Amino acid sequence: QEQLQQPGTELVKPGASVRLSCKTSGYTFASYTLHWVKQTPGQGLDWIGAIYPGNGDTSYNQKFKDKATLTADKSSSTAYMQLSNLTSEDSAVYYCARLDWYFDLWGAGTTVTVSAAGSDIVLTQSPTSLAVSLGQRATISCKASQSVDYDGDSYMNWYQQKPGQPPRLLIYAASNLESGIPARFSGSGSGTDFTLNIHPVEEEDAATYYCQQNNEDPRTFGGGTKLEIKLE
Ligand SMILES: [Cl-]
Ligand SMILES: [Cl-]
Ligand SMILES: [Cl-]
Ligand SMILES: [Cl-]
Ligand code: NA
Ligand code: NA
Repeated sequence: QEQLQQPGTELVKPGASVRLSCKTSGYTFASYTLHWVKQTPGQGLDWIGAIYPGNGDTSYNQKFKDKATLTADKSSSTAYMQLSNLTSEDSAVYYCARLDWYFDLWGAGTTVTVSAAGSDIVLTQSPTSLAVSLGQRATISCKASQSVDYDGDSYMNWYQQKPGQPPRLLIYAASNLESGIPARFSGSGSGTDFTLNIHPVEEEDAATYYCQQNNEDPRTFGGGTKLEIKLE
């Protein structure tokens, strides 16, 4: 099976560098772009950059151009990201992933803990947390600052991250269920306004939900909505 394997944690000092690894297996490493993504509680997910392992070509989010360096080692099928000049602002989980919906695949993420005791499209999710009782409906809005449509298709996806699990694709192009996603999920919307619906909610559905656009570079994500079960 296709896997992207990342170390669990790195505990590091301010001002150091750290090298994160993403060991791939189960597919031809050289032939598919890999992306790196930063997650924090308050900013949700942030696209760092991408590398094509076949030739080593990279693209970076302007905001991470000085912070991140992406490389690839074809001999070990491993991609690497170095974070330089670490500060408290770099404490976060970092994932490697294939982000195009049709190739969706995520690593489990490396927690980097920086420890010293002493015109982009914006996506807004609403609500940012909610508790719903078993059997009831959850409805989550994602609104974009500009249109994410092209040729009648919406370049927006929803991701789910269940507790302790990697993120996964839930719905692609606004309204299509990814393979293996249960029918209780549905997605609607176009243009700037999108909605995820889940009904009837089950215990397995407790997770954080993120929307994402990939109409324009850089790809951007909403800040996340955490859904819990409201215990009766
Ligand atoms: Cl670049
Ligand atoms: Cl809200
Ligand atoms: Cl179902
Ligand atoms: Cl948000
Ligand atoms: Na390989
Ligand atoms: Na609102």
